[PDB]
Amino acid sequence: RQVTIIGAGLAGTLVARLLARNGWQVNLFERRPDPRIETGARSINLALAERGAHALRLAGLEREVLAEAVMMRGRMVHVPGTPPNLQPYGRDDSEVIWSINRDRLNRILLDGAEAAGASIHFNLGLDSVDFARQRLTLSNVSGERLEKRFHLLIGADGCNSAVRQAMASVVDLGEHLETQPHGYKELQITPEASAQFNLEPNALHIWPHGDYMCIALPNLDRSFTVTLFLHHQSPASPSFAQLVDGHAARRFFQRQFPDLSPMLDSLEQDFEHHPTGKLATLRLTTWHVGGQAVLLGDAAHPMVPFHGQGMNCALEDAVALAEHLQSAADNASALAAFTAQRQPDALAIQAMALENYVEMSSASPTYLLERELGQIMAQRQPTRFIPRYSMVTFSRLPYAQAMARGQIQEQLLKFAVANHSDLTSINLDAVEHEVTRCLPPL
Ligand SMILES: Cc1cc2nc3c(=O)[nH]c(=O)nc-3n(C[C@H](O)[C@H](O)[C@H](O)COP(=O)(O)OP(=O)(O)OC[C@H]3O[C@@H](n4cnc5c(N)ncnc54)[C@H](O)[C@@H]3O)c2cc1C
Ligand SMILES: Cc1cc2c(c(C)c1Cl)N(CC(=O)O)C(=O)CO2
Ligand SMILES: [Cl-]
Repeated sequence: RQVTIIGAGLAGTLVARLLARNGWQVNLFERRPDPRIETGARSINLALAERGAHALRLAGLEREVLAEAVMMRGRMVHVPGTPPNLQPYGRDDSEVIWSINRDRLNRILLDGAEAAGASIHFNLGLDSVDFARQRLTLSNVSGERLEKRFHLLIGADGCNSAVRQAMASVVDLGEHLETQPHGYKELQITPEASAQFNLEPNALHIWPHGDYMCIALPNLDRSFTVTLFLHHQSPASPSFAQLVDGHAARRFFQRQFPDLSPMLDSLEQDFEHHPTGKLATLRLTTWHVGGQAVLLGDAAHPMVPFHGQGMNCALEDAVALAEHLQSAADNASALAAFTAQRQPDALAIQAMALENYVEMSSASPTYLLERELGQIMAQRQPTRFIPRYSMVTFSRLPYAQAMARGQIQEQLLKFAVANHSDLTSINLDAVEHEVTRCLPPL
C-alpha cells in the first residue's frame, strides 16, 4: 500500500515511521532543507507531556528523545521584588513534563522514519493538487515545478497547510477562523546570565502581566528561550505596534519586566532579527476528501499555545491515523472514522487552551476558597477528584471527557462555597458525598 505525506515536521515524520514499519511504501516531501545536513549557519523549545511521550513510546523513540530533555517539575511565577514561587505540576516526580529542543526532536524523528524505510525528499513545497487526475505539483525555491502521481495524500504541512487549501476547493470543510490578538517574539538568556541570577533549571518560568506575559523554558546547557506574548494592536495599551525598534523594546522591558530585562543581554538584536509570530484557532467540520486525502496536526486544528498541547495532540493524531489506516476495509472508511474519533477531542483541547489563557493572568476570593476545597477533595477521593490540568497533561483520557469531568468538579465546588466566607462553615463530609454521587472512579 502506498502513501504520499506532505510535511516532515512532528506529525508527518511520526506517521511516516509507523506506516513504513508496517510495510507501507512511504514518500515524504518537505519544503525546508534537511536539518541533519550540517552547515555553517547558527533554538525553539517545546513541552513534552504524557500524550506525546506515549506516542513516541509506541514508535520506539521515547528514550532517545528524553535523553536530551530537561525535566520541569512545576511553574515558577515571578513578580517584581517578590521571591519566585514554585507551583508544582503534579503529586510527585512521576508527574512532570519535559523541555525538548524542537530541532533535536525533528532530527530524531527524521532518522526514525528513514530507519523504518520511508523515503524523504527535501527542498520541495506542495503548490497545488488536482484531485480528478490524482496528481500534485511541487516546486523548489528557484521556482521550478514538477508533477507527481499520488494514491493517498496526508496533509501534515502545518498551520498554513497547502493540502488543506487544495481540499477546501473540492469539498466544503466547514472552516472557521478565530483570530488571536496576541503575537509573539522569541528572546534568549545565556547560560552565564541564568546562573548569575540563579534561575531554577528544572521548571517552566512565567512573568504574568495581565493582557501580556513572558515565559521561559530551559535547555540542556542552562540557557533559556524566552517568549513574549503581546497584542499586535492597541485598543493606549502596550502592543507590538508601539515597539518600533529594539531600543523601544528595551524601554518596555525595563518598565514592565524590570527583573527579566537584566537577563536579556541581546534583547535589542533578538527583537529586530527574529520575526513576530501570529496565533489563531481554526476549526474544521471534516478533515478528509473521500479516500484520497486527509489532514492531521496543525494542518487540521491550529490552536493557541497556552496549554502546551499542540505537539502532544499532533503526535496523538499520528498514532490514531496509522491505526485506522492499517486495519480499515479501505482508505475511505479509515479516513471517515479517523475524523469522527479525533475531531471532537481536538475541538475540546482548542477550547481548554483558550481557557488556560484567562486562567493565567486575566485572582479572586471565591477562586481561593474553591481551590482550598478542591485540594481537600482530591486528598479524600484521589480516584474521583482529579485536577483538569492533570487529566490533560498526565493521562490519555479523551480531551472531551477531561473537559466534562472538569465541569462537574467546578460546579460542585461553586455550590459548596457559595455564600461561605471560609472553610470553617463548610460541611466537608457532605461535599465528599456529592463527589462520590456525581464522579465515577477512574
Ligand atoms: C509559541 C509556540 C509555543 C508552543 N509550545 C508548545 C508546547 O510547549 N507544547 C506543545 O505540545 N506544542 C506547543 N506548540 C505547538 C506545536 O509547535 C505545534 O502544534 C506542532 O509543531 C504541530 O506539528 P505539525 O507536524 O502538525 O506541524 P509542524 O511542526 O509545523 O510541521 C509542518 C512541516 O510541514 C512543512 N511544510 C509546510 N508547508 C509545506 C508545503 N507546502 N510543502 C511541504 N512541506 C511543507 C514545514 O516546513 C514543517 O516541516 C507551540 C506553538 C507555538 C507557536
Ligand atoms: C507555550 C506554553 C507551553 C506550556 C504551558 C504554557 C502556559 C505555555 Cl504559555 N503550560 C501550561 C501551564 O503551566 O498551565 C504547561 O503546562 C507547559 O506547556
Ligand atoms: Cl500548544
